[PDB]
Amino acid sequence: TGLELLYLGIFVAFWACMVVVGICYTIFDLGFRFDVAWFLTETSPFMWSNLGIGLAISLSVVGAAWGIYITGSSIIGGGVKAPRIKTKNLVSIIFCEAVAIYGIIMAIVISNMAEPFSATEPKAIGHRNYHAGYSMFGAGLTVGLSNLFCGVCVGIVGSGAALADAQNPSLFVKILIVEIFGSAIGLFGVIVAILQTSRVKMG
Amino acid sequence: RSEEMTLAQLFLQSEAAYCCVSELGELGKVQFRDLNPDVNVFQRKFVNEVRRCEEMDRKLRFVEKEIRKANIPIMDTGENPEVPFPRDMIDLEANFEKIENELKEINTNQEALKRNFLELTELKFILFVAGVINRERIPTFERMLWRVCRGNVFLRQAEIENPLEDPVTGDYVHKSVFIIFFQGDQLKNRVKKICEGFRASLYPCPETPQERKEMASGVNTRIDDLQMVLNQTEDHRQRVLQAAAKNIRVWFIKVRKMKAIYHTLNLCNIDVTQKCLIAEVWCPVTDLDSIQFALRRGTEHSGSTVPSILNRMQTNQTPPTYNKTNKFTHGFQNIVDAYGIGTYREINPAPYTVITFPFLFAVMFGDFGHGILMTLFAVWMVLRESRILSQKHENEMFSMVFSGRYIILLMGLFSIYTGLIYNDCFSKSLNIFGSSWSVRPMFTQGNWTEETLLGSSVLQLNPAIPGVFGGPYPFGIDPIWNIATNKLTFLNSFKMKMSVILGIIHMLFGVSLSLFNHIYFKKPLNIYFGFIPEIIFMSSLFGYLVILIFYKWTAYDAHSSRNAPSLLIHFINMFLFSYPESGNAMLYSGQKGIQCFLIVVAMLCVPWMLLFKPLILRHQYLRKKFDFGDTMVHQAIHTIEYCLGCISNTASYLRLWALSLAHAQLSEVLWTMVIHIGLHVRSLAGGLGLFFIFAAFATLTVAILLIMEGLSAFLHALRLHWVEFQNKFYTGTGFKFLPFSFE
Amino acid sequence: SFFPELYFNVDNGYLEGLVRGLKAGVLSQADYLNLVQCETLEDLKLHLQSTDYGNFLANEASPLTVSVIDDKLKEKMVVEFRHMRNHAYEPLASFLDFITYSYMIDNVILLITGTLHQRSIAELVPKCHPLGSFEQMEAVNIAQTPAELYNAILVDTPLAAFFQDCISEQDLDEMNIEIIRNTLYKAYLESFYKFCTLLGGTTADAMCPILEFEADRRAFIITINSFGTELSKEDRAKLFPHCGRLYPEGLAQLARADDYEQVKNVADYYPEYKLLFEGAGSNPGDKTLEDRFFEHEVKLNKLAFLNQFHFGVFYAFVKLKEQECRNIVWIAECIAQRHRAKIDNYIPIF
Amino acid sequence: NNPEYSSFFGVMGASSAMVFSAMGAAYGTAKSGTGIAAMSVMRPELIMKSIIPVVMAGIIAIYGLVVAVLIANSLTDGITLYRSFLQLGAGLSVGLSGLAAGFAIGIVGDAGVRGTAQQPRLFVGMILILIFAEVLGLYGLIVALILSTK
Amino acid sequence: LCCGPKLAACGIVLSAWGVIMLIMLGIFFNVHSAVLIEDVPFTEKDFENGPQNIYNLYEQVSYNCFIAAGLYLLLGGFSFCQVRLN
Repeated sequence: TGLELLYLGIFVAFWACMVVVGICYTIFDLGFRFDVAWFLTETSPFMWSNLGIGLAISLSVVGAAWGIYITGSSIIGGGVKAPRIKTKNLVSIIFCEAVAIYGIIMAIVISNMAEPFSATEPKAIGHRNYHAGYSMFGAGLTVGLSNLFCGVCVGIVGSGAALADAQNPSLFVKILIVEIFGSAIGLFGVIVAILQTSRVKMG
Repeated sequence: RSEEMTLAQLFLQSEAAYCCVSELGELGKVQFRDLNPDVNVFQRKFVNEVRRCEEMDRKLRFVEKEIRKANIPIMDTGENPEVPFPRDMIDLEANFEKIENELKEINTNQEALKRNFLELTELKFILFVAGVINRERIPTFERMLWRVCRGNVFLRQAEIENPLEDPVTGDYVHKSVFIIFFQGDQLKNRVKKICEGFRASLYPCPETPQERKEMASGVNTRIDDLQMVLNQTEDHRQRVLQAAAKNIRVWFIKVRKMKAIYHTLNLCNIDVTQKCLIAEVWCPVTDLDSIQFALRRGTEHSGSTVPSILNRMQTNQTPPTYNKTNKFTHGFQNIVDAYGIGTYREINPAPYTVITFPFLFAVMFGDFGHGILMTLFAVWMVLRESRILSQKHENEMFSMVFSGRYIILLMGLFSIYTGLIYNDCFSKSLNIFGSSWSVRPMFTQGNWTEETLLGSSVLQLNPAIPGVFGGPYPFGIDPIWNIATNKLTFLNSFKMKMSVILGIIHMLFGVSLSLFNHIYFKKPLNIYFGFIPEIIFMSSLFGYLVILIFYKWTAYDAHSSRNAPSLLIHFINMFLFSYPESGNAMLYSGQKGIQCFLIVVAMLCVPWMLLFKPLILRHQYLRKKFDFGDTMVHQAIHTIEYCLGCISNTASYLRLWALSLAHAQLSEVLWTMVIHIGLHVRSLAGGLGLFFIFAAFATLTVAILLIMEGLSAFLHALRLHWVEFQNKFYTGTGFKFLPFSFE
Repeated sequence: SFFPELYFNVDNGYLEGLVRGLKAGVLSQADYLNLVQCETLEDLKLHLQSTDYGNFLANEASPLTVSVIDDKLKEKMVVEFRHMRNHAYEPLASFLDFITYSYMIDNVILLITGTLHQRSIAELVPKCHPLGSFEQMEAVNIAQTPAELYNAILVDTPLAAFFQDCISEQDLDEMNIEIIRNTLYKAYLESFYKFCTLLGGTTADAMCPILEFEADRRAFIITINSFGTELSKEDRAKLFPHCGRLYPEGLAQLARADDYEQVKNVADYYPEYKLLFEGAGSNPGDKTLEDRFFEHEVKLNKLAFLNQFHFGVFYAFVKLKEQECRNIVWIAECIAQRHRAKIDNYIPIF
Repeated sequence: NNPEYSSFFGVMGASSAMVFSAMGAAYGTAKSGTGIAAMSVMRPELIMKSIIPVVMAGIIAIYGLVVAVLIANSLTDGITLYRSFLQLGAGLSVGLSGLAAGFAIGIVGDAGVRGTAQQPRLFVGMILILIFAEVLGLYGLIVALILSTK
Repeated sequence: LCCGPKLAACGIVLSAWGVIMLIMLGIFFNVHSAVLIEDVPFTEKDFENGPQNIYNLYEQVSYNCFIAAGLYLLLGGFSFCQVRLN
């Protein structure tokens, strides 16, 4: 509320204006200029493709950074009076960086199939090109967001585990299960991204 | 087996057991254990001696602190003292009591310093009431004056630049003087309640007019100044007494020694029947006769004239570990233990790491000039071993680097070679001039003449294989790449394949060792239905990738550039079982059957480890007649952890490529941004500028790459040596020795 | 993706770990059983060395007395809390301030009631808690009317905000000081509850029950204490907290009470208070109401420690460890009286 | 032929490589300084000991500079949209990886200095975690190179 | 005495490194004429005539490896003298 009021104001004003212009277009019989086809076609697929390429590691690295810091603060805070837990809790940060590893390998996979063309009108660019661009952009978005939330989740559970482990030193072996169950979704996003971008044949 | 037998019992009662354990702990080959019944600390057969030792230790700590307050050092050149066994030590501490007794007198006379400060305030009173208050409390003070008096009084302050000694703590705490003027007696009354809250109790209450008061105060102040100047002679005797601190530092050393002795005797056995006080000890077998020698030393002093011998005894518990380390391998074992403490009878990973760490650092330090620089650093540190070890140093960085001089030297020496094969020495390529790429009439034979005219603005990649060129290079990497504008693509492909291949082989080396220990501990259920599925799974998954990548490297010639396949697409295809009939050609004949068989056997490998073994454990348990559900829970957690973890480790091997690329790029830019400008047109004043330019360049590479990023690379090597290596066979659950060597 | 858990640690991760480490220093039942067998105070110090409390009696306490033990315990308290405070940013800083306000009020009323008797003027400093020390701890000796006390407290001591418009009196006798205590504590509880509910998140959920219980506890205590005294009933009605679960019957049933029977008939209506009052039957052999209240208090704080990102793990913690100090003192008292008859009256923790 | 808008996007990428990454480094340094204050009064001997976080922030800046220079030399008047969007993607990815790494190092550095202020043995531990922060930046830089070819 | 070795030994090591690498650079720029693989930069814009200009200017550029190293030749000698002053 200190400064988020500005964000809420922008959000509400934007959506109110969107509703107003939408209804204004609709009742004026002026819907033929709201051509979604023009927007989706006259925008070159390269912009979508490179946005996807960037996002696919943008979000993964963001999630990894969030996880490392949220676990790091707790582990080092607890280690001040319990030095024995200092090295034992490396596994949480290992799992946190695993999502970045997955993100970068996905970027390598997606980065292929980037053959430039010379078409200039949509009929010349063609269905295969448009499908390839849209599909790989979507796959990039999916892997990015999935890895982000997997990173946040594993960071939180690792923080909890590290905090608890300082007390009773026979607890670490019964809390990694939640960690693995967290990493599962990070892998699921990767495989869905592959399934999406399987059949790209840009050219 | 890092050791055979340590847990034994080789003690007996003696009239002078203190010297027995003194010699035993001088020998430094034991670690005691006793007190299973857990009789509390506050009722021990040897408690009173421990208590009086604690008292003497606190008292000498007090005198040590006091002499440290006087900034008088200690001579640490004394030799290792000798244990003063007999009870006479206590009486000697009574002598030492006398020392501190006179010390107490000094503190009494330190209160005399109060009076000194007293007169000193009157000095600044040469400037209806006045007083001396703390400087830092002026603002709340004057606000309080505003509240109580509402401005009817007035205040003015002054301060002395020299800080003023404290009667109580001795600190040079700031002080200040204030003068307040009133109008009536009610204010004179009420203001003291506020003034006493700010510690001002030395007031020259008004006696006479200003002049006569000033003269009287002056006279008395000079007289009392002469008096304090006379009476400050106590400092001489105080220093004379204080100079005697050095004498009993060796006494303090041996005080700690016999206090620790009595502490061990506190833990020693609780039974005193028939003079039998046997306490169990941990001492490795190879040193057993050494213990016997210590026993003889006991009989040199203890007049009991008893054999003091006793037999060894086995144990059903878990003994500790020990790592005899020579001079050269100290830091490596420090690192390995820093990962964790190995269980008894574990494969020490020192001989592997001691050579795989420089090799990996070199795999991520592909540059030769920097190898020379690091090797020069290492030789400088090493050659002054005798000088530095016989020296007083303070910087902790220097201490850790001097502890790691061995690793630093080895990774510098390996960095030299790996940089040489990299062919990237200071961003350039050491060209032995064996390039066999382009000669003019050959290029003109391939229909290419005078195309540089249009080429003055474009780049003109040449398609390979005109039919008269090729040639690999024995000397590592062919040099011409160093200026090719497309060097990045081939370099990155090469690094990708490099990193993956090395990681797979190193991981196989890591995982292949557990079978040794499994056969050693004689656990058939953990090898037949254990390591076998793990290795077959790993091999069938990733050795396939290795064979495929070598196959693509060796077989597909240049002329078949089109239609050539992509390896990752094939791997993903087999992972998803999709079988397109067009768009990618099979790698080799018979692909379908072999690939399908490998994937199905890999999948069929999991249920063995997932389900079979606990059924057999329950079978034998029932044959006898153990929570079976718990057993399969733990096993299944282990198996899914192995599968997912091994995928993660195989994926995590790209840091090698990452760091190599970062090194390459950073070296190029560091060359080509600052000192590239050194190439110029000047005739006389050019080398002059080059002087400062190279000075700056050398310093910047020192401060960007030699120190901090190299540290990051080294820690990454360490992380790889820990997690993706030792999480396959290293259980890491044990205890080292905490020897009774005196200190 | 919960509301309050994403951003907690970014500036409150280190201190949280430090306090959670320090919470292991509470002694379980085994240590109390161990420590109840000491034969002298020196024995108690020897055992205290082996626990997390070790090494705070390396002084020249040859004639060791309970006074030094209490002083060292409180010294450990204040040094630890001050170190914890000096590493905190603004929200946690207001929180820890709000904590120390309680001891500040206690010290102020201790000093005014001491100086009400003219026999003592300046020897009252060592008794006051060092934690509740502000710059004007000595201005209390100049207040002849509570208006002057307000004028002394106004400037820097923020306690003004708790009584700036709640006290209007010109004569300072020995009766009204209890009114001062009650009103100041009332305002403190109200303000703390409002701050907690503003802070929002899991802190409110995990700290509302504690403050509610404290409010009802003080309400009941002030009701029972005022039975056979000169305090009028309307003034008593003008002194209850308004943050507990006794809101209606607090102002509609307690004020109409005149003996223990009616207080019983009001407390038995709720389950937990019925149980607490039945347990404290006021029999000669049974513990008084205060002990049962302390037992419930420790139970609530112990229950409060099961939430990861809750601010009150600081506040709760302090209270708990303070109780621990009290326990130790009682044991030593028996060692001073040379009898173990009532040594089992301690209230175990954890 | 190519549109005139094409030169826009690529240039913008360079700006990101010298805004976002830099900003992350800035935060890191600031936070570390605060830590030093809390540690300076009690353990004065370890001031230079804590030179390690601040440099480990500045390295992020260095990375940005590298990529920026590269994208200042591949810029030419006749750029197709393909190249422009490749370069924009590289700049965005490297800037954001730098930013995230900067935030991580800043928080970890505060925690590290505060922890070592009371426990010398914690020193090595903090260093370990700090490495995992810095490496994140490198990952961003990686794709930049991959996007100067494909 | 003046300029004690504690703050100058790094100067000597830097001077040694500078002189050795500058001699190396000059030698590989003159004898080998700094083949373009080890050297992109040169000094001209019109080189459509023939090879005499390229090698001539390469010799001129290598000649500049003189005062450059010579500068240190001396600075090292001065710093050693300052080190000697005890």
